[PDB]
Amino acid sequence: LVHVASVEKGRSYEDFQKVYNAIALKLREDDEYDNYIGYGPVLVRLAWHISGTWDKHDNTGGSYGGTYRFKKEFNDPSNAGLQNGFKFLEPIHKEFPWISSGDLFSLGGVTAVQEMQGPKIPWRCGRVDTPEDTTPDNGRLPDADKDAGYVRTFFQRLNMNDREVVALMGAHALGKTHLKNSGYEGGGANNVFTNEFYLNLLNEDWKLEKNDANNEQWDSKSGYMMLPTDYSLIQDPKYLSIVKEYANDQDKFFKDFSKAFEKLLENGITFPKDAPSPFIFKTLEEQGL
Ligand code: HEM
Ligand SMILES: CCN(CC)c1nc(N)c2ccccc2n1
Repeated sequence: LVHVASVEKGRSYEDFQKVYNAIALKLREDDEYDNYIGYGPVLVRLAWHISGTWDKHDNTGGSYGGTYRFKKEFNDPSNAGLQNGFKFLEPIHKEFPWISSGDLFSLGGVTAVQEMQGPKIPWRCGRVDTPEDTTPDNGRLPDADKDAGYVRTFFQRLNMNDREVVALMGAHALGKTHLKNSGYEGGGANNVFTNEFYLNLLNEDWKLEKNDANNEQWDSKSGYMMLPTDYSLIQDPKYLSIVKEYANDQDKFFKDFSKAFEKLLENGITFPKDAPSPFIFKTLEEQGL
């Protein structure tokens, strides 16, 4: 099972930069979503969830096939809330129908991170929509009510190491949890990509308690929250070291996140040797737009 990258016929970097810019402009415009968080964080979560179904043991799942567009995956309970990102991207797809679904979903995440002032994330085209029977079954995305051992083991399936895991979890600087989606509770929210996840972990005073849905989470006096899997990153001694590093080095966190996130979005894809180099898209700000 090989998924070969195939460039959308006749398309080049400028075509994709146009897609990037349409997403970026809509992000800027549709500013009231989720109490003024905007759609950035849900697009990041979407890109992660379309990718996180991958299994290195058989090369099934991952971003390549655009299979989130199919009912079984769209309705995965782990994907609750992500319908909002799909709806956001729908008109973008209508504007640029030549882009594959996996390319759009993954590009949405890249665009969101960069527009939220995160690192540049190189991105490659050529994901190809595959048929409904290639849709992975539900249950491949991780549970939040678990400990460090679970996190470490889970991410081995995505070929992620301890540093990659801690870097990718820093995306939890973004957005918030919603009781109706996940059974987790928290009013704190943010739409600027920073290393604040690590700084909160280390600096807040956390108390484990049951929330209003009877699920355990870690809550601070300030009103912030951590999932059990978030908090595991300071419970485990190896994870803790890396949390400290990223709390103390914004640039290292940005570089490590960029590499891990591109890897996440590329897992399962075979790029021919004559494939284009990864594209680094300019932000709207860099374009004077
Ligand atoms: C152990 C791994 C992870 C677990 C258990 C987990 C769990 C969760 C949960 C329960 C939520 C709240 C969903 C909602 O209630 O709306 C959430 C939100 C989010 N997650 Fe994760 N996550 C994990 C890893 C990641 C990764 C690797 C990324 C991306 C690199 C990511 C990005 C996000 C973002 C940006 C949000 C906020 C979305 C919003 O505000 O709508 N997560 N995650
Ligand atoms: C770093 C604190 N925030 C954002 C204010 C936060 N913390 C989290 N632990 C978190 C977990 C899942 C989704 C969003 C999240 N956001």
